[PDB]
Amino acid sequence: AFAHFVLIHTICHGAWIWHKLKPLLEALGHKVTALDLAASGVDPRQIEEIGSFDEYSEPLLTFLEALPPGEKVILVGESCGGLNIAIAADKYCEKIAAAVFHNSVLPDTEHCPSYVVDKLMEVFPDWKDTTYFTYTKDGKEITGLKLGFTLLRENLYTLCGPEEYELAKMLTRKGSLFQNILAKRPFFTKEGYGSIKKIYVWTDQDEIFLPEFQLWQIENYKPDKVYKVEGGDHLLQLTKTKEIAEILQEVADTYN
Amino acid sequence: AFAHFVLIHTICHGAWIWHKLKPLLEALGHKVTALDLAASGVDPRQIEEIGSFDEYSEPLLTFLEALPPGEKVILVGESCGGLNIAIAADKYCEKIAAAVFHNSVLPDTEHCPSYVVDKLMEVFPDWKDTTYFTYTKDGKEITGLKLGFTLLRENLYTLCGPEEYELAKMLTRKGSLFQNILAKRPFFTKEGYGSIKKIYVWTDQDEIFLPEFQLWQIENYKPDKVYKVEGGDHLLQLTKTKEIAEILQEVADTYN
Repeated sequence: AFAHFVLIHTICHGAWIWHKLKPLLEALGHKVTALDLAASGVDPRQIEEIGSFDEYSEPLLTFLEALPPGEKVILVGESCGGLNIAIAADKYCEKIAAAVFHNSVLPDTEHCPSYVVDKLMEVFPDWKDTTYFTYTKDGKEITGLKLGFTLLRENLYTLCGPEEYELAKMLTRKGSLFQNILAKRPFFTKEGYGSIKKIYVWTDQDEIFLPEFQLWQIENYKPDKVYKVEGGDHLLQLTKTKEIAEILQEVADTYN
Repeated sequence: AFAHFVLIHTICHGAWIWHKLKPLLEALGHKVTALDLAASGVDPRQIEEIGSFDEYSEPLLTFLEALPPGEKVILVGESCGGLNIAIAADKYCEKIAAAVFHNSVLPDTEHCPSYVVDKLMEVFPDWKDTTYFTYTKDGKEITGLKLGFTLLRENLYTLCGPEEYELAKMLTRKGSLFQNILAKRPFFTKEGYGSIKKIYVWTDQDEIFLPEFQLWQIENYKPDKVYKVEGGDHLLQLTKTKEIAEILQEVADTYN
């Protein structure tokens, strides 16, 4: 079967991280949308203009809003992308056929929206050469960050080719986790985000979203289907594109 | 010998078009800078804010200005990049060891700054699915354009892989030739832009900067050294990276 995949990137990144997966998925007959979230990729906004994960999630929300009644899509988020998914699912669940998590965070409904973000910081406390800053928005102080080049090379693009790593050093922009804001945000609902089929995809070779964390996430919130890719790194859509596409196909054939 | 290469991209593009060449050049021991010109790549400005090719060229100019006395670089421009080179050469020639033109426009000093741009439009009049618009800046009406996806696929990324073409559809932004502005701009000087060693690199397989035009350019303004790559397409830094790097090395060994 054919499906409409909406590929959601993580912070400090853009749609470009899907430059390989997108064409391959279409080569399978699928409709693929790769969105740029606020102040990400070639989006004209700057991070200082964003005041929350919800605002940051704007593009995805508007994309969904524009879908004609009856059309369902499959959201695919990577790393911090799972949060964008939960935010949208609580506003457009009828439109989501399923949601795939690609080495991503898996929020739940029993805890605050920052729960898994906080846990990640516990397992991966040292972001190496990453630098931070602070700006103010809507009376809240936000911690902005720009991913360190060494961190990218060693923990994110570990097994990626130099030509791919190069793109990261030329395209990654200032971003934010909006962690303190998430802490005060309303819990994701069980009726919306809770009702959607969730497929968790990961590799125990991820140098940042370490096994302890990802395994911790599966036990905390039991996914509907778990797929464990063998090998690769954090960026499986680059190091294991073919495999990922194989799974997405299986998902398209299972959920609609 | 080792050199500091400053890779200049063409309009509607960004530094990302050098994501392959850059790392390879360093693998050779060279210092490589890949700049994002105004409203290009992840530059925060929008084209409507730019009013001329000179403003558009800002980043390059500032990069040169920041070089400490005695440091020389080799400018490498592609396609419309040659214009950015002439603009800088008339302001920092002492700092330029040489300038390589990569399937680029070759401005001269006997004609107006738009001369070769106008000639290109004669040889390549149909930009297919490219769309245009107009905005006003400093009392001048400027014709903006966004490169058509078919044009990119068929004439620019002809032999490039789908994964590379994908990047273009996700990264190319609104741009402009500033052609009408160039027409009224002062002629490039013979003392500055004229004095610099110019190396012209091209392939007769370029589907947009056709042979008739490129050959026309070499006869019009005799380059110091001509290199004809066999095969590939317009984007030789993607289709013939290794070769290009071989030439750049030879250039670094010849000019300083």
